[PDB]
Order: sequence, then C-alpha cells, then structure tokens
Amino acid sequence: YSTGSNVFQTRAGCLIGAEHVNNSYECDIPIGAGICASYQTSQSIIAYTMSLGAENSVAYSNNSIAIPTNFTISVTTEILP
Amino acid sequence: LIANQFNSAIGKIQDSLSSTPSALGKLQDVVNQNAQALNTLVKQLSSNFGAISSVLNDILSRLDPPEAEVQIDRLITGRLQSLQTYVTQQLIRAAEIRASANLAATKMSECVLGQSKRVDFCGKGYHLMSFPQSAPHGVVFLHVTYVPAQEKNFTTAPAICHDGKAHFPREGVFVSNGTHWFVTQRNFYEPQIITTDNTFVSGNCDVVIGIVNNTVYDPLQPELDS
Amino acid sequence: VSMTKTSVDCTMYICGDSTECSNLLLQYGSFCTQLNRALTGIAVEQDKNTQEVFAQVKQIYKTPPIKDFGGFNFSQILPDPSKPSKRSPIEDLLFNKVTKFNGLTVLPPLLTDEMIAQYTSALLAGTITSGWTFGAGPALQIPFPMQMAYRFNGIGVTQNVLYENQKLIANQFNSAIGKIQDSLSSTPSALGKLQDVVNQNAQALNTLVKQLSSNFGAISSVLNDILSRLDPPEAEVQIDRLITGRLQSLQTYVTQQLIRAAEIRASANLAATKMSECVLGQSKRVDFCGKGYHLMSFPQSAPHGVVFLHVT
Ligand SMILES: *[C@@H]1O[C@H](CO)[C@@H](O[C@@H]2O[C@H](CO)[C@@H](O)[C@H](O)[C@H]2NC(C)=O)[C@H](O)[C@H]1NC(C)=O
Ligand SMILES: *[C@@H]1O[C@H](CO)[C@@H](O)[C@H](O)[C@H]1NC(C)=O
Ligand SMILES: *[C@@H]1O[C@H](CO)[C@@H](O)[C@H](O)[C@H]1NC(C)=O
Ligand SMILES: *[C@@H]1O[C@H](CO)[C@@H](O)[C@H](O)[C@H]1NC(C)=O
Ligand SMILES: *[C@@H]1O[C@H](CO)[C@@H](O)[C@H](O)[C@H]1NC(C)=O
Ligand SMILES: *[C@@H]1O[C@H](CO)[C@@H](O)[C@H](O)[C@H]1NC(C)=O
Ligand SMILES: *[C@@H]1O[C@H](CO)[C@@H](O)[C@H](O)[C@H]1NC(C)=O
Repeated sequence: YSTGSNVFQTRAGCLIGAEHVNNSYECDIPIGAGICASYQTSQSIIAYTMSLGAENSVAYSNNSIAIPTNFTISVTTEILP
Repeated sequence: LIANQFNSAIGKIQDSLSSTPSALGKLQDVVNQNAQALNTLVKQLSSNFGAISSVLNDILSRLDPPEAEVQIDRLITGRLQSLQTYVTQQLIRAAEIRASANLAATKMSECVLGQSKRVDFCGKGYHLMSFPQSAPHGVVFLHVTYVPAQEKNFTTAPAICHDGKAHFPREGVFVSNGTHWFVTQRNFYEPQIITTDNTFVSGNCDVVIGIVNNTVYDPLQPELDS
Repeated sequence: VSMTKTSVDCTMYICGDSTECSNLLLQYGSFCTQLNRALTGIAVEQDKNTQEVFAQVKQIYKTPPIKDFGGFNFSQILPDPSKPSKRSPIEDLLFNKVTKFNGLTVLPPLLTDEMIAQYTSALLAGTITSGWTFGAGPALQIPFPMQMAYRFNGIGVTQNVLYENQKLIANQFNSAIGKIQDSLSSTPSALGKLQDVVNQNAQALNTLVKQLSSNFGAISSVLNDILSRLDPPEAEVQIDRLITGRLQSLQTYVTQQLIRAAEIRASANLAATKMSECVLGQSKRVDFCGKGYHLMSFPQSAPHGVVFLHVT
C-alpha cells in the first residue's frame, strides 16, 4: 500500500492503512515502540498507544484494611514442553 | 460450595481447551520448529551451492572424476554446513527444552507432590493443588489455586490497649466494623471476639503508634464469678 | 532482562546493491531465510522477556496522593512528578550510569521505557499499599506498618518487635535506601551486568561490521572493485569466496546471539521469578532475595534490565 491512505508516522516506522486514535486500548497486534494495532469499530484498522490496564488507585489509609469475605477456587492451566 | 467451584473450574478448563485453538501453543510451536528444521535440512539437498548440479549422481555421470571431484567437494561443503547448522540449532533448542523440562520436573515435585509457597510459581493465587496431564511432547498442569473474591473495607489497629498493656493478634488481624472490634484471619473475614487466647500481650500502650483503646474479654472471669 | 532487539538483513549484508552477488547467494539455499528467522525469534523473545518480567501486575496501581507510610520514606523509589519522565531518583541514576546500517537494524522495544517505568510504579504502589495481596487476588489495602509487621511474622520475629521499634526501623530503612542511593551514585562498576550485556552486543555488531572489510581470500574486500576488475567468470569465484566468508561471519554472529539470548532468557526467567516471589510475596528461600531474612523487594527499571532492592 503506497502513500495516500491513512498514512501514520510512529517510532517503529511509517504505518499505512491504519487510523491513529487518541484513546488507549489493550494491545492486540504489537507494531512496536508502544504502538499496537487492532480491528475496531464502520470497520477499520486502528493504531494506538497500548493501555497497560485500568489505572485504579488502592484506597490506602494508615487506618484501614480490607479483608476478603468470599473466595474462588480457580483452576489455571499451564503448558510446558 | 468449594466442591462445586472446583468441578465447574475443571469443566471450564475442558471447554476452554476445546474451543480455543491456541490453547496448546507452546507444544505446537515446539513441533512446528522441529518440523521446519527437518524441512529446511531436507530442502537443502536441492541447492547447488555453486556446483554444476544439485544431484551428485548426475555430476559423476557427466564429468570426469578429476574435475568432478571439485564439484562434489563443493556439494559436501554445502551439505556439511547445512547439517552443522541444523545440529547447532537442535542443540540450542534441546537446551531450551531441557530448561523447560527441568522446570516441569520442578513443578511436578513442588506442586503435584506438595504445596508450594512460591508466589506465581504454580497458578495465580494461593496455590492449593496441581494435576499433571500428559500432552504430546509436553506436560499440562491444572493448578488449583485459592483466589479471594469479595472484600470489604475495615478499620484496623496494630494493637489493642487493655489495662495499660498492649495486646497484639496472635495469628490474626484487628479489624472493626465501626462500633465493635474483632480479631480476624488474614485471608478470610471471620470475626472473633477479642480474647486473651487469640491475643498475646507484650509491652506498654505508649510505645505503639496507632494503638486503640478497647476491652479484651477474659474467658476465666465468668467461671470465677459463677 | 532483555538484550538489544536487532535484526540483520542477510541478503543486504552478504551482497549490497549488486544483483550478481544476490544471484550467487540464492543458490546457497535457505541460509539467509533461516538466519532471519533465528534473529526474529530472538527479537520476539526479548519482547517476551520484558513482558514476563514486568507485566506481572494486572492493573496499573497508583500510590495515594499523600505519602504517610508510618515513617517509611519511599521518595527515592517512587516516581517524582517534577522531571518529564516519571522515573524515580534511583531509576534516574540507573538510567544515567548505563551509557550501523549495512543491512543492520535495531528494532525498537515493544514496551517503551516510560511504560516499563509505569509497570515498575504499579508494582511499587501495590507492594506499598496492598502488600503481597495484589499478586494473589484483588489488591487489598493495609497500612504499611501492618504489612511490615506481617513480613516480620514471616521471618519468625513476632510483630511485637516492629510496633515497639517502628521509629528505629523506619529510620534504618530510610538510611539504607539513602546509602543504596549513594553507593549506586559513586561506584562505577555497580551496574556492571547491564553494561557488560550492552558492550558485548555492541562488540559483536562491530565485529560483524569489521568482518565486512575482510578479504576472506578474495582479491579485495570491497564488492565493486571485484566486479569491475575481473570478468564474470573469475568474478563468480571471487564473489563466491567473499560470500562464503561473509556467510560464515554472519552465521557465527547469529549463533553467538542465540547463545547470548539463551543466557539472557535464563536471567530474565530468574528476574521474573524474583519479581513474583519477592516483589509479589515474601520468599523463605535462603539467599534468593538478599543476604538475610527477606522482608520485601522493590523493582527498579534499568536500561535493558531490572534492579531489585531486596530489603532484608
Ligand atoms: C460466595 O460465592 C458463591 C459463588 O461464588 C456464592 O454462592 C452462590 O450464591 C448465589 C446467590 O446469588 C447463588 O445464585 C449461586 O447458586 C451460589 N453458588 C454459585 C456456585 O454461584 C456464595 O453465596 C458466596 N458466599 C458469600 C458469603 O457471599
Ligand atoms: C489527539 O490529541 C492531540 C493532542 O491533544 C491532538 O493534537 C489531536 O488533534 C488529537 N486527535 C484526535 C483525533 O482527537
Ligand atoms: C473503601 O473505601 C474507598 C474510599 O472510601 C473506596 O474507594 C473503596 O471502594 C472501598 N472499598 C469497598 C470494598 O467498598
Ligand atoms: C458490627 O458487628 C456487630 C457484631 O457483633 C453488630 O452487633 C453491629 O451492629 C455491627 N455494626 C455495624 C456498624 O456494622
Ligand atoms: C493516620 O494519619 C492521620 C493524619 O493526621 C493521623 O491523624 C492519625 O493519627 C494516623 N493514624 C495512625 C494509626 O497512624
Ligand atoms: C485510653 O484510655 C486511657 C485510660 O484507660 C486513657 O488514659 C487514654 O488517653 C486513652 N487513649 C485514647 C487514645 O483516648
Ligand atoms: C523523604 O526523603 C526526602 C529526601 O530523601 C525528603 O525530601 C522528604 O521530606 C522525606 N519525607 C518525609 C516524610 O520526611
């Protein structure tokens, strides 16, 4: 794809065919240098800075503790050659 | 309830393995890497490497042995280099797989054959069990782990000042629901009345920062009174 | 944790803009394709190493606006808003201490130094506020003196000791952090491992570039002079000799890179294990995390690596 269709410049290199969005999303296709691409919504390929996760501040207070009341017995699968 | 959670967890393992095609990506990648290595080694026979032909039978049939020897030597250099590259790549891959097999043996010994306190070694959470499951050229572990789920805020105090002597939780946490103070397990909210049995006294109320005033029930007193 | 993410264009390295050398290379088989595959595997492995070491946390945590941690001072390890890049003072000195286009490319890392510092800050905030609970479930708030009392309980010292020595312990922790600060500031070989990795990769690359300039038994090292001086018949054999030399040199580079990447992956797995068992929990393994009975650990992102401040 030559130039002239959603040309976007990132630190990885020239990116053609994806639109640069200002929002932050989980990384889907690792373009590089912190930029990921994904197929989102009509439909087009988007490029964005990856979102490391929901920025939640723990309500720390020198006086308060949080003890869980219920648990879950979760089974995790781990594959090893 | 724990039995139902465990059974549903196992069923979800089966469903997730069934539906997801990339569940066994590690083993499939190992097999694919080996297949690609063998395929490259086999396809290396088709390369001339600078000789007149890639098949040495045709070289011997066509040219006289004196001048054919240099072409056969070129073919030998090329194929020997290809074999050397394949063997070196296989040695490095065997080092990777031996590291992974030592890790798998360690996981077997420490999680199937016991309970491991190493964090995130066997499952995300407080590890409970682990079940090996044989897989083609590999092993699959079903790490049964304990994960807390429903948490609620509480007011905590490092010590309870009673009779001027600080009381500390023997094996628990001091928490309050605003009005009353309780000593509680660390990982599961179970409030008990503060008592000399679950608290060990050591020190004075002035030293501790954040100590709070409260009364520690003494089991002995009712027997004396009655 | 990770080594420089480099890729080498085999066809461009062995032969420049010339097409005759490319034709002579195509008859060597799939050597260049295999070398490119190996180098790309190494690059993706470096990205996986950094991911596995740092993205141990599910959600980016954040410290409270006011740092009232019972006297424990984390200013040297927590990010400072003043400087443009939110790196801690210790992270700043770690980054300060550590200090080619013949088909040679250096692919940028997938995780920018800024988001690596963001993972490090999230791990620090979770460790400070929630203790080790943020690695085994939902992050669970707890006052830091209480968390360090639990760590004392872990090492076999009853929590009496800390609450009765909170001021002295806080001063000792702050002074230890400050002395770590100054010892990193002064000693030149403090960050020897990361600098050794960087220097080794740079020396390998420079060796490859110099090997571009070797005769390898040919008439001359430069390609165009070989092409001009000789007719196509003898040019073919001279180019074949030069191709064998350059291919052997690049294969040596790729093999050494594979071995070095295996070593770096072993170190990155060790770093991931240290993060999991010492930042996300308190480990009873002896001498695994610091000389002494382990209390905590603080990750600090360093160029192409990680630094642990094992509080013992
Ligand atoms: C702890 O969690 C379990 C589920 O993880 C709860 O059990 C469920 O309770 C709901 C009530 O709305 C029922 O509809 C479900 O059938 C129950 N079982 C399961 C497997 O979901 C349990 O009540 C919780 N305990 C506490 C004290 O909150
Ligand atoms: C994204 O943010 C930058 C900086 O504020 C701004 O210049 C740009 O217009 C924004 N793009 C969109 C699509 O809003
Ligand atoms: C605890 O309190 C904080 C602020 O008061 C709040 O953000 C948090 O959600 C509370 N925790 C729970 C479990 O409600
Ligand atoms: C706290 O728990 C006690 C249990 O003994 C109960 O009597 C009291 O009403 C509770 N108070 C609040 C504010 O939840
Ligand atoms: C918590 O900090 C507040 C801030 O002023 C202070 O008033 C209070 O005494 C502190 N409590 C503990 C237990 O440290
Ligand atoms: C706790 O009670 C004692 C008397 O029993 C009193 O001297 C002290 O001031 C009280 N502490 C607080 C924090 O009110
Ligand atoms: C923590 O240390 C820094 C310098 O190391 C100092 O500026 C700051 O005031 C200290 N914090 C407290 C609460 O004393």
